Amino acid sequence: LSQDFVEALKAVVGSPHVSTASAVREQHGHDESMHRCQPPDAVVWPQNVDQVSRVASLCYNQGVPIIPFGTGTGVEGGVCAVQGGVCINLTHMDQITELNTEDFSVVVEPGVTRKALNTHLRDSGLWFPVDPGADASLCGMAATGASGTNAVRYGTMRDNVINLEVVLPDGRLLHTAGRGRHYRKSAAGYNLTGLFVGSEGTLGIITSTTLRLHPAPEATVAATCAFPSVQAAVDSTVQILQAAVPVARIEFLDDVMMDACNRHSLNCPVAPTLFLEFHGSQQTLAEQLQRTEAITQDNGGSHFSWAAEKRNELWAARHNAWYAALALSPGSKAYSTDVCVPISRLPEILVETKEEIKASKLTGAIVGHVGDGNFHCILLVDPDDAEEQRRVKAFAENLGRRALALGGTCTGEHGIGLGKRQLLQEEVGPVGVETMRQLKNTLDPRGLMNPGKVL
Ligand SMILES: Cc1cc2nc3c(=O)[nH]c(=O)nc-3n(C[C@H](O)[C@H](O)[C@H](O)COP(=O)(O)OP(=O)(O)OC[C@H]3O[C@@H](n4cnc5c(N)ncnc54)[C@H](O)[C@@H]3O)c2cc1C
Ligand SMILES: CC(C)C(=O)C(=O)O
Ligand SMILES: [Mn+2]
Repeated sequence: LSQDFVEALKAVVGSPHVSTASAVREQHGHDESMHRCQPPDAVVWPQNVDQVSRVASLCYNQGVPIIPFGTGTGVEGGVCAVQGGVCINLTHMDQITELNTEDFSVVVEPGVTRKALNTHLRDSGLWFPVDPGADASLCGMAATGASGTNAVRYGTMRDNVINLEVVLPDGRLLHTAGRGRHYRKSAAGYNLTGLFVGSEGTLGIITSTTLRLHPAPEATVAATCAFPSVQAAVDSTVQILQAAVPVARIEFLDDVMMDACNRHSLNCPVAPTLFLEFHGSQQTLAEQLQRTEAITQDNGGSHFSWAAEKRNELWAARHNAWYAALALSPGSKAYSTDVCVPISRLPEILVETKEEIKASKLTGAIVGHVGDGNFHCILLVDPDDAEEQRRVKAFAENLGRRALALGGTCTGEHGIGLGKRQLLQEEVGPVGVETMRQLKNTLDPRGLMNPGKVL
Protein backbone atom coordinates (compact mmCIF):
# COMPACT_ATOMS: atom_id res chain seq x y z
CA LEU A 1 0.00 0.00 0.00
CA SER A 2 1.21 3.50 -0.89
CA GLN A 3 1.80 6.09 1.82
CA ASP A 4 -0.84 8.35 0.27
CA PHE A 5 -3.38 5.55 0.63
CA VAL A 6 -2.38 4.81 4.23
CA GLU A 7 -2.71 8.51 5.08
CA ALA A 8 -6.15 8.47 3.44
CA LEU A 9 -7.17 5.59 5.72
CA LYS A 10 -5.85 7.49 8.75
CA ALA A 11 -7.90 10.53 7.71
CA VAL A 12 -11.08 8.45 8.09
CA VAL A 13 -10.58 6.43 11.28
CA GLY A 14 -7.75 8.20 13.10
CA SER A 15 -4.02 7.50 13.29
CA PRO A 16 -4.24 4.98 16.18
CA HIS A 17 -6.79 2.89 14.26
CA VAL A 18 -4.60 2.16 11.19
CA SER A 19 -1.62 -0.19 11.40
CA THR A 20 0.86 -1.45 8.81
CA ALA A 21 3.05 -3.10 11.46
CA SER A 22 4.10 -6.64 10.54
CA ALA A 23 3.11 -8.15 13.90
CA VAL A 24 -0.34 -6.53 13.87
CA ARG A 25 -0.95 -7.68 10.29
CA GLU A 26 0.26 -11.21 11.06
CA GLN A 27 -2.18 -11.48 13.97
CA HIS A 28 -5.00 -10.55 11.56
CA GLY A 29 -3.85 -12.88 8.75
CA HIS A 30 -5.24 -16.12 10.17
CA ASP A 31 -8.14 -17.54 12.13
CA GLU A 32 -8.25 -20.70 14.24
CA SER A 33 -7.93 -22.95 11.18
CA MET A 34 -4.82 -24.65 9.82
CA HIS A 35 -4.93 -22.39 6.74
CA ARG A 36 -1.60 -20.65 6.34
CA CYS A 37 -1.41 -17.12 7.72
CA GLN A 38 -1.65 -14.57 4.90
CA PRO A 39 -1.15 -11.10 6.40
CA PRO A 40 -3.17 -8.16 5.10
CA ASP A 41 -1.27 -5.07 4.00
CA ALA A 42 -2.93 -3.01 6.75
CA VAL A 43 -5.40 -3.39 9.62
CA VAL A 44 -8.05 -0.71 10.16
CA TRP A 45 -10.48 -0.28 13.09
CA PRO A 46 -13.44 1.91 12.08
CA GLN A 47 -15.24 3.58 14.97
CA ASN A 48 -18.71 3.96 13.41
CA VAL A 49 -20.66 2.99 10.29
CA ASP A 50 -19.82 6.23 8.48
CA GLN A 51 -16.15 5.28 8.82
CA VAL A 52 -16.81 1.73 7.60
CA SER A 53 -18.54 3.16 4.52
CA ARG A 54 -15.70 5.60 3.84
CA VAL A 55 -13.01 2.95 4.34
CA ALA A 56 -14.84 0.58 1.98
CA SER A 57 -15.26 3.31 -0.65
CA LEU A 58 -11.56 4.22 -0.39
CA CYS A 59 -10.44 0.60 -0.81
CA TYR A 60 -12.95 -0.29 -3.52
CA ASN A 61 -12.24 2.66 -5.79
CA GLN A 62 -8.46 2.15 -5.39
CA GLY A 63 -8.61 -1.55 -6.27
CA VAL A 64 -7.59 -2.62 -2.76
CA PRO A 65 -9.14 -5.86 -1.39
CA ILE A 66 -11.26 -5.65 1.76
CA ILE A 67 -11.25 -8.39 4.40
CA PRO A 68 -13.91 -8.07 7.14
CA PHE A 69 -12.62 -9.31 10.48
CA GLY A 70 -14.69 -10.01 13.57
CA THR A 71 -13.16 -12.08 16.36
CA GLY A 72 -11.08 -14.31 14.08
CA THR A 73 -12.50 -17.60 15.39
CA GLY A 74 -13.48 -18.94 11.96
CA VAL A 75 -12.17 -22.32 10.90
CA GLU A 76 -12.02 -22.03 7.09
CA GLY A 77 -9.51 -19.22 6.58
CA GLY A 78 -12.15 -16.58 5.87
CA VAL A 79 -9.88 -13.78 7.12
CA CYS A 80 -6.74 -14.98 5.31
CA ALA A 81 -5.62 -12.13 3.04
CA VAL A 82 -4.90 -14.31 0.01
CA GLN A 83 -4.56 -11.19 -2.18
CA GLY A 84 -3.40 -8.76 0.50
CA GLY A 85 -5.39 -5.60 1.08
CA VAL A 86 -7.04 -3.95 4.06
CA CYS A 87 -8.28 -6.00 7.02
CA ILE A 88 -11.23 -4.18 8.62
CA ASN A 89 -11.42 -5.15 12.30
CA LEU A 90 -14.99 -4.27 13.26
CA THR A 91 -14.88 -4.93 17.01
CA HIS A 92 -14.57 -1.35 18.26
CA MET A 93 -18.22 -0.95 17.22
CA ASP A 94 -19.42 -2.86 20.27
CA GLN A 95 -22.79 -1.43 21.36
CA ILE A 96 -26.11 -3.16 21.97
CA THR A 97 -29.07 -1.03 20.88
CA GLU A 98 -32.80 -1.18 20.21
CA LEU A 99 -33.36 -3.79 22.91
CA ASN A 100 -37.06 -4.61 22.50
CA THR A 101 -37.86 -7.21 25.15
CA GLU A 102 -41.61 -7.01 24.45
CA ASP A 103 -40.92 -7.89 20.78
CA PHE A 104 -38.14 -10.44 21.52
CA SER A 105 -35.55 -8.50 19.52
CA VAL A 106 -32.26 -6.64 19.83
CA VAL A 107 -29.67 -4.97 17.57
CA VAL A 108 -25.94 -5.64 18.08
CA GLU A 109 -22.79 -4.15 16.56
CA PRO A 110 -19.86 -6.40 15.53
CA GLY A 111 -17.92 -6.08 18.81
CA VAL A 112 -20.76 -7.71 20.76
CA THR A 113 -20.22 -11.39 21.52
CA ARG A 114 -22.91 -13.86 22.55
CA LYS A 115 -21.54 -13.82 26.10
CA ALA A 116 -21.70 -10.01 26.20
CA LEU A 117 -25.29 -10.02 24.92
CA ASN A 118 -26.49 -12.68 27.36
CA THR A 119 -24.74 -10.91 30.25
CA HIS A 120 -26.58 -7.76 29.20
CA LEU A 121 -29.83 -9.72 29.23
CA ARG A 122 -29.47 -11.30 32.66
CA ASP A 123 -32.71 -10.77 34.60
CA SER A 124 -34.72 -9.98 31.48
CA GLY A 125 -36.04 -13.46 31.17
CA LEU A 126 -34.64 -13.51 27.62
CA TRP A 127 -31.52 -14.98 26.05
CA PHE A 128 -29.85 -15.50 22.70
CA PRO A 129 -29.53 -19.24 22.02
CA VAL A 130 -27.17 -19.77 19.06
CA ASP A 131 -23.99 -20.96 20.80
CA PRO A 132 -20.76 -21.60 18.89
CA GLY A 133 -18.08 -22.88 21.22
CA ALA A 134 -15.97 -19.78 20.60
CA ASP A 135 -16.45 -16.29 22.05
CA ALA A 136 -17.44 -15.05 18.61
CA SER A 137 -18.77 -11.79 17.23
CA LEU A 138 -22.53 -12.08 16.66
CA CYS A 139 -22.17 -10.26 13.34
CA GLY A 140 -19.42 -12.70 12.40
CA MET A 141 -21.87 -15.46 13.30
CA ALA A 142 -24.38 -13.89 10.91
CA ALA A 143 -21.65 -13.67 8.26
CA THR A 144 -20.76 -17.37 8.50
CA GLY A 145 -24.30 -18.70 9.03
CA ALA A 146 -23.30 -20.23 12.37
CA SER A 147 -25.25 -22.68 14.49
CA GLY A 148 -24.45 -24.50 17.73
CA THR A 149 -25.62 -27.01 20.31
CA ASN A 150 -28.91 -25.15 20.91
CA ALA A 151 -29.86 -24.96 17.20
CA VAL A 152 -31.74 -28.29 17.17
CA ARG A 153 -34.44 -26.58 19.25
CA TYR A 154 -33.91 -22.82 18.83
CA GLY A 155 -32.63 -22.58 15.24
CA THR A 156 -29.49 -21.36 13.48
CA MET A 157 -28.37 -17.79 12.75
CA ARG A 158 -30.48 -18.02 9.58
CA ASP A 159 -33.53 -18.73 11.75
CA ASN A 160 -32.71 -15.96 14.25
CA VAL A 161 -31.42 -13.07 12.10
CA ILE A 162 -34.32 -10.66 11.47
CA ASN A 163 -32.47 -7.78 9.76
CA LEU A 164 -28.92 -6.82 8.83
CA GLU A 165 -27.14 -3.50 8.38
CA VAL A 166 -24.63 -3.98 5.56
CA VAL A 167 -22.01 -1.66 4.11
CA LEU A 168 -21.85 -2.75 0.48
CA PRO A 169 -18.41 -3.02 -1.18
CA ASP A 170 -18.54 0.47 -2.71
CA GLY A 171 -19.67 2.01 0.61
CA ARG A 172 -23.45 2.20 0.18
CA LEU A 173 -25.47 1.43 3.30
CA LEU A 174 -28.14 -1.29 3.03
CA HIS A 175 -30.63 -2.35 5.69
CA THR A 176 -31.64 -5.69 4.24
CA ALA A 177 -35.20 -5.64 5.63
CA GLY A 178 -35.44 -1.84 5.94
CA ARG A 179 -33.98 0.58 8.48
CA GLY A 180 -35.24 -0.12 11.99
CA ARG A 181 -37.63 -2.89 10.96
CA HIS A 182 -38.26 -6.03 12.97
CA TYR A 183 -41.14 -8.48 12.68
CA ARG A 184 -41.98 -12.18 12.72
CA LYS A 185 -42.55 -12.69 8.98
CA SER A 186 -42.70 -10.85 5.67
CA ALA A 187 -43.39 -11.45 1.98
CA ALA A 188 -42.36 -7.90 0.97
CA GLY A 189 -40.14 -8.10 -2.11
CA TYR A 190 -37.17 -10.45 -2.26
CA ASN A 191 -35.74 -11.54 1.09
CA LEU A 192 -32.37 -9.78 1.17
CA THR A 193 -31.55 -10.72 4.77
CA GLY A 194 -31.08 -14.41 3.95
CA LEU A 195 -28.70 -13.58 1.09
CA PHE A 196 -26.24 -11.91 3.45
CA VAL A 197 -26.42 -14.54 6.20
CA GLY A 198 -23.68 -17.00 5.32
CA SER A 199 -21.99 -14.65 2.83
CA GLU A 200 -18.69 -14.74 4.82
CA GLY A 201 -17.73 -11.14 4.03
CA THR A 202 -17.76 -11.62 0.24
CA LEU A 203 -20.95 -9.57 -0.35
CA GLY A 204 -20.53 -6.70 2.11
CA ILE A 205 -19.67 -5.72 5.67
CA ILE A 206 -22.26 -6.46 8.36
CA THR A 207 -22.23 -3.49 10.74
CA SER A 208 -25.26 -4.52 12.79
CA THR A 209 -27.48 -7.57 13.21
CA THR A 210 -31.07 -7.62 14.44
CA LEU A 211 -31.50 -10.83 16.44
CA ARG A 212 -34.48 -12.84 17.63
CA LEU A 213 -34.44 -13.34 21.41
CA HIS A 214 -36.02 -16.29 23.18
CA PRO A 215 -37.59 -16.74 26.62
CA ALA A 216 -35.41 -18.44 29.20
CA PRO A 217 -36.59 -22.02 29.83
CA GLU A 218 -38.84 -22.56 32.83
CA ALA A 219 -36.64 -25.42 34.01
CA THR A 220 -33.56 -27.18 32.68
CA VAL A 221 -32.11 -30.67 33.07
CA ALA A 222 -28.86 -31.86 31.48
CA ALA A 223 -27.39 -35.35 31.36
CA THR A 224 -24.88 -37.63 29.70
CA CYS A 225 -25.55 -41.12 28.34
CA ALA A 226 -22.80 -43.59 27.46
CA PHE A 227 -23.28 -46.15 24.70
CA PRO A 228 -21.57 -49.40 23.64
CA SER A 229 -20.91 -48.15 20.10
CA VAL A 230 -21.14 -45.21 17.73
CA GLN A 231 -23.96 -47.09 15.97
CA ALA A 232 -25.98 -47.24 19.20
CA ALA A 233 -25.54 -43.55 20.01
CA VAL A 234 -26.53 -42.36 16.53
CA ASP A 235 -29.47 -44.77 16.25
CA SER A 236 -30.73 -43.34 19.55
CA THR A 237 -30.32 -39.82 18.17
CA VAL A 238 -32.29 -40.57 14.99
CA GLN A 239 -35.05 -42.30 16.96
CA ILE A 240 -35.31 -39.41 19.43
CA LEU A 241 -35.78 -37.01 16.49
CA GLN A 242 -38.29 -39.25 14.72
CA ALA A 243 -40.26 -39.53 17.98
CA ALA A 244 -40.39 -35.69 17.93
CA VAL A 245 -38.94 -35.25 21.42
CA PRO A 246 -38.22 -31.48 21.58
CA VAL A 247 -34.73 -31.91 23.03
CA ALA A 248 -32.93 -28.63 23.68
CA ARG A 249 -29.45 -30.08 23.04
CA ILE A 250 -28.29 -33.44 21.71
CA GLU A 251 -24.52 -33.58 21.21
CA PHE A 252 -22.44 -36.58 20.17
CA LEU A 253 -18.88 -37.34 21.28
CA ASP A 254 -17.06 -40.50 20.28
CA ASP A 255 -14.76 -42.25 22.74
CA VAL A 256 -11.71 -40.32 21.46
CA MET A 257 -13.53 -36.99 21.89
CA MET A 258 -14.82 -38.00 25.33
CA ASP A 259 -11.32 -38.94 26.49
CA ALA A 260 -9.90 -35.70 25.08
CA CYS A 261 -12.56 -33.66 26.88
CA ASN A 262 -11.99 -35.56 30.14
CA ARG A 263 -8.27 -34.76 29.99
CA HIS A 264 -8.87 -31.09 29.07
CA SER A 265 -11.65 -30.19 31.52
CA LEU A 266 -14.75 -34.09 33.54
CA ASN A 267 -14.59 -37.81 34.30
CA CYS A 268 -17.18 -39.41 32.05
CA PRO A 269 -16.82 -43.06 31.01
CA VAL A 270 -14.64 -43.25 27.91
CA ALA A 271 -17.27 -44.33 25.38
CA PRO A 272 -19.40 -42.84 22.59
CA THR A 273 -21.58 -40.44 24.53
CA LEU A 274 -24.56 -38.13 24.12
CA PHE A 275 -24.70 -34.86 26.04
CA LEU A 276 -28.39 -34.02 26.44
CA GLU A 277 -30.38 -31.07 27.72
CA PHE A 278 -34.13 -30.64 28.17
CA HIS A 279 -36.19 -27.47 28.64
CA GLY A 280 -39.71 -27.13 30.00
CA SER A 281 -41.79 -27.31 33.14
CA GLN A 282 -41.17 -30.14 35.61
CA GLN A 283 -44.07 -32.19 34.25
CA THR A 284 -42.94 -31.45 30.71
CA LEU A 285 -39.32 -32.40 31.55
CA ALA A 286 -40.44 -35.63 33.24
CA GLU A 287 -42.39 -36.58 30.12
CA GLN A 288 -39.46 -35.81 27.80
CA LEU A 289 -37.04 -37.67 30.08
CA GLN A 290 -39.15 -40.85 30.17
CA ARG A 291 -39.53 -40.98 26.39
CA THR A 292 -35.84 -40.22 25.77
CA GLU A 293 -34.57 -42.71 28.35
CA ALA A 294 -36.79 -45.40 26.83
CA ILE A 295 -35.19 -44.85 23.41
CA THR A 296 -31.60 -44.73 24.69
CA GLN A 297 -32.13 -47.89 26.76
CA ASP A 298 -33.38 -49.69 23.63
CA ASN A 299 -29.93 -49.04 22.13
CA GLY A 300 -27.88 -49.94 25.20
CA GLY A 301 -27.48 -46.48 26.67
CA SER A 302 -26.54 -46.08 30.31
CA HIS A 303 -28.83 -44.59 32.90
CA PHE A 304 -28.63 -40.82 32.57
CA SER A 305 -25.77 -39.25 34.53
CA TRP A 306 -27.48 -36.07 35.67
CA ALA A 307 -25.90 -32.61 35.77
CA ALA A 308 -26.17 -25.17 37.43
CA GLU A 309 -22.60 -25.69 38.62
CA LYS A 310 -22.39 -29.15 37.00
CA ARG A 311 -24.40 -28.08 33.96
CA ASN A 312 -22.07 -25.17 33.15
CA GLU A 313 -18.91 -27.28 33.35
CA LEU A 314 -20.53 -29.91 31.12
CA TRP A 315 -21.24 -27.47 28.30
CA ALA A 316 -18.01 -25.54 28.87
CA ALA A 317 -16.15 -28.79 28.20
CA ARG A 318 -18.26 -29.41 25.08
CA HIS A 319 -17.69 -25.85 23.82
CA ASN A 320 -13.92 -26.39 24.25
CA ALA A 321 -13.84 -29.72 22.37
CA TRP A 322 -11.81 -28.05 19.60
CA TYR A 323 -9.07 -27.18 22.10
CA ALA A 324 -9.40 -30.53 23.87
CA ALA A 325 -8.67 -32.26 20.56
CA LEU A 326 -5.71 -29.99 19.81
CA ALA A 327 -4.28 -30.77 23.26
CA LEU A 328 -4.00 -34.45 22.29
CA SER A 329 -0.96 -33.49 20.18
CA PRO A 330 0.55 -30.22 21.43
CA GLY A 331 1.94 -28.05 18.66
CA SER A 332 -0.44 -29.45 16.06
CA LYS A 333 -3.12 -27.55 14.16
CA ALA A 334 -6.53 -28.91 13.21
CA TYR A 335 -9.07 -29.07 10.40
CA SER A 336 -12.76 -29.60 11.14
CA THR A 337 -15.18 -31.24 8.76
CA ASP A 338 -18.81 -30.19 9.00
CA VAL A 339 -21.05 -32.30 6.74
CA CYS A 340 -24.80 -32.38 7.29
CA VAL A 341 -26.93 -35.19 5.86
CA PRO A 342 -30.57 -36.30 5.92
CA ILE A 343 -30.96 -37.67 9.42
CA SER A 344 -31.79 -41.21 8.28
CA ARG A 345 -28.35 -41.39 6.61
CA LEU A 346 -26.50 -40.10 9.69
CA PRO A 347 -25.86 -43.60 11.17
CA GLU A 348 -24.17 -44.83 7.97
CA ILE A 349 -21.86 -41.84 7.60
CA LEU A 350 -20.79 -41.48 11.27
CA VAL A 351 -20.07 -45.20 11.60
CA GLU A 352 -18.22 -45.13 8.28
CA THR A 353 -16.31 -42.04 9.42
CA LYS A 354 -15.37 -43.78 12.67
CA GLU A 355 -14.11 -46.84 10.78
CA GLU A 356 -12.18 -44.67 8.33
CA ILE A 357 -10.50 -42.80 11.19
CA LYS A 358 -9.53 -46.10 12.87
CA ALA A 359 -8.19 -47.51 9.59
CA SER A 360 -6.10 -44.37 8.88
CA LYS A 361 -2.98 -43.13 10.66
CA LEU A 362 -4.65 -39.78 11.38
CA THR A 363 -5.74 -38.66 14.81
CA GLY A 364 -9.39 -37.63 14.64
CA ALA A 365 -12.00 -36.85 17.25
CA ILE A 366 -15.71 -36.82 16.40
CA VAL A 367 -18.19 -34.38 17.94
CA GLY A 368 -21.18 -32.32 17.05
CA HIS A 369 -24.76 -31.42 16.41
CA VAL A 370 -26.27 -34.77 15.52
CA GLY A 371 -29.78 -33.46 16.21
CA ASP A 372 -29.28 -31.52 12.96
CA GLY A 373 -27.81 -34.48 11.08
CA ASN A 374 -24.49 -32.64 11.41
CA PHE A 375 -21.12 -33.56 12.91
CA HIS A 376 -17.45 -32.56 13.02
CA CYS A 377 -14.41 -34.73 12.45
CA ILE A 378 -11.54 -32.83 14.08
CA LEU A 379 -8.38 -33.92 12.24
CA LEU A 380 -4.99 -33.02 13.70
CA VAL A 381 -2.06 -32.01 11.48
CA ASP A 382 1.59 -31.35 12.21
CA PRO A 383 2.26 -27.90 10.67
CA ASP A 384 5.59 -29.22 9.31
CA ASP A 385 4.47 -32.65 8.00
CA ALA A 386 3.28 -31.86 4.49
CA GLU A 387 2.39 -35.51 3.86
CA GLU A 388 0.05 -35.55 6.86
CA GLN A 389 -1.69 -32.41 5.63
CA ARG A 390 -2.19 -34.05 2.24
CA ARG A 391 -3.84 -37.04 3.93
CA VAL A 392 -6.05 -34.75 6.05
CA LYS A 393 -7.10 -32.92 2.88
CA ALA A 394 -7.84 -36.20 1.14
CA PHE A 395 -9.80 -37.46 4.15
CA ALA A 396 -11.82 -34.25 4.49
CA GLU A 397 -12.71 -34.20 0.81
CA ASN A 398 -13.64 -37.86 0.69
CA LEU A 399 -15.98 -37.38 3.65
CA GLY A 400 -17.46 -34.28 2.04
CA ARG A 401 -18.10 -36.22 -1.13
CA ARG A 402 -19.73 -39.09 0.75
CA ALA A 403 -22.06 -36.54 2.35
CA LEU A 404 -22.94 -35.12 -1.07
CA ALA A 405 -23.62 -38.65 -2.35
CA LEU A 406 -26.17 -39.05 0.46
CA GLY A 407 -28.03 -35.88 -0.56
CA GLY A 408 -26.43 -33.71 2.13
CA THR A 409 -24.27 -30.59 2.30
CA CYS A 410 -20.52 -30.16 2.74
CA THR A 411 -21.00 -27.63 5.57
CA GLY A 412 -23.80 -27.27 8.08
CA GLU A 413 -22.50 -24.12 9.79
CA HIS A 414 -18.77 -23.36 9.40
CA GLY A 415 -18.93 -22.15 5.79
CA ILE A 416 -16.73 -22.54 2.73
CA GLY A 417 -13.85 -20.09 3.18
CA LEU A 418 -10.74 -21.44 1.47
CA GLY A 419 -11.33 -25.11 2.27
CA LYS A 420 -14.57 -26.25 0.60
CA ARG A 421 -14.64 -24.30 -2.67
CA GLN A 422 -14.40 -27.41 -4.84
CA LEU A 423 -17.02 -29.29 -2.81
CA LEU A 424 -19.43 -26.37 -3.21
CA GLN A 425 -19.12 -26.56 -7.00
CA GLU A 426 -20.02 -30.24 -6.78
CA GLU A 427 -22.86 -29.53 -4.32
CA VAL A 428 -24.86 -27.04 -6.41
CA GLY A 429 -23.68 -27.71 -9.96
CA PRO A 430 -22.94 -25.35 -12.84
CA VAL A 431 -26.21 -23.38 -12.71
CA GLY A 432 -25.97 -23.02 -8.94
CA VAL A 433 -22.38 -21.81 -9.22
CA GLU A 434 -23.13 -19.29 -11.98
CA THR A 435 -26.17 -17.95 -10.11
CA MET A 436 -24.10 -17.53 -6.96
CA ARG A 437 -21.39 -15.80 -9.01
CA GLN A 438 -23.89 -13.47 -10.66
CA LEU A 439 -25.07 -12.41 -7.20
CA LYS A 440 -21.46 -11.83 -6.11
CA ASN A 441 -20.78 -9.81 -9.28
CA THR A 442 -23.74 -7.44 -8.88
CA LEU A 443 -22.85 -6.57 -5.29
CA ASP A 444 -19.04 -6.64 -5.79
CA PRO A 445 -18.31 -5.85 -9.46
CA ARG A 446 -14.56 -5.36 -8.95
CA GLY A 447 -14.21 -8.57 -6.91
CA LEU A 448 -12.54 -6.80 -3.97
CA MET A 449 -14.90 -7.99 -1.19
CA ASN A 450 -12.81 -10.71 0.51
CA PRO A 451 -11.51 -12.26 -2.73
CA GLY A 452 -10.63 -15.92 -3.04
CA LYS A 453 -13.34 -17.14 -0.64
CA VAL A 454 -16.48 -19.26 -1.20
CA LEU A 455 -16.48 -19.02 -5.00
C1 LIG B 1 -13.43 -23.57 19.64
C2 LIG B 1 -14.32 -23.16 18.49
C3 LIG B 1 -15.63 -23.61 18.45
C4 LIG B 1 -16.47 -23.25 17.40
N1 LIG B 1 -17.77 -23.72 17.40
C5 LIG B 1 -18.56 -23.37 16.41
C6 LIG B 1 -19.92 -23.86 16.41
O1 LIG B 1 -20.43 -24.60 17.25
N2 LIG B 1 -20.67 -23.43 15.33
C7 LIG B 1 -20.23 -22.62 14.30
O2 LIG B 1 -21.04 -22.33 13.41
N3 LIG B 1 -18.94 -22.16 14.31
C8 LIG B 1 -18.16 -22.52 15.31
N4 LIG B 1 -16.86 -22.06 15.33
C9 LIG B 1 -16.40 -21.22 14.21
C10 LIG B 1 -16.53 -19.73 14.46
O3 LIG B 1 -16.58 -19.46 15.86
C11 LIG B 1 -17.79 -19.20 13.76
O4 LIG B 1 -17.69 -19.45 12.36
C12 LIG B 1 -18.03 -17.71 13.98
O5 LIG B 1 -19.30 -17.35 13.41
C13 LIG B 1 -16.94 -16.86 13.36
O6 LIG B 1 -17.09 -15.50 13.80
P1 LIG B 1 -15.86 -14.52 13.84
O7 LIG B 1 -16.33 -13.08 14.00
O8 LIG B 1 -14.88 -15.01 14.87
O9 LIG B 1 -15.27 -14.77 12.37
P2 LIG B 1 -13.94 -14.34 11.61
O10 LIG B 1 -12.96 -15.45 11.63
O11 LIG B 1 -13.53 -12.96 12.08
O12 LIG B 1 -14.53 -14.22 10.13
C14 LIG B 1 -15.23 -15.33 9.53
C15 LIG B 1 -15.64 -14.98 8.12
O13 LIG B 1 -16.75 -14.06 8.15
C16 LIG B 1 -16.36 -12.80 7.64
N5 LIG B 1 -16.87 -11.77 8.54
C17 LIG B 1 -16.62 -11.64 9.88
N6 LIG B 1 -17.25 -10.65 10.45
C18 LIG B 1 -17.97 -10.08 9.41
C19 LIG B 1 -18.84 -8.97 9.35
N7 LIG B 1 -19.16 -8.22 10.40
N8 LIG B 1 -19.39 -8.67 8.15
C20 LIG B 1 -19.08 -9.43 7.09
N9 LIG B 1 -18.27 -10.49 7.03
C21 LIG B 1 -17.74 -10.76 8.23
C22 LIG B 1 -14.83 -12.82 7.51
O14 LIG B 1 -14.39 -12.02 6.42
C23 LIG B 1 -14.57 -14.31 7.27
O15 LIG B 1 -14.71 -14.66 5.90
C24 LIG B 1 -15.98 -22.42 16.37
C25 LIG B 1 -14.67 -21.97 16.42
C26 LIG B 1 -13.83 -22.34 17.46
C27 LIG B 1 -12.41 -21.84 17.48
C1 LIG C 1 -15.28 -28.27 16.41
C2 LIG C 1 -15.65 -26.79 16.52
C3 LIG C 1 -15.04 -26.02 15.36
C4 LIG C 1 -17.17 -26.65 16.52
O1 LIG C 1 -17.74 -26.18 15.58
C5 LIG C 1 -17.94 -27.13 17.74
O2 LIG C 1 -17.42 -27.07 18.89
O3 LIG C 1 -19.10 -27.60 17.60
MN1 LIG D 1 -20.18 -26.85 15.81
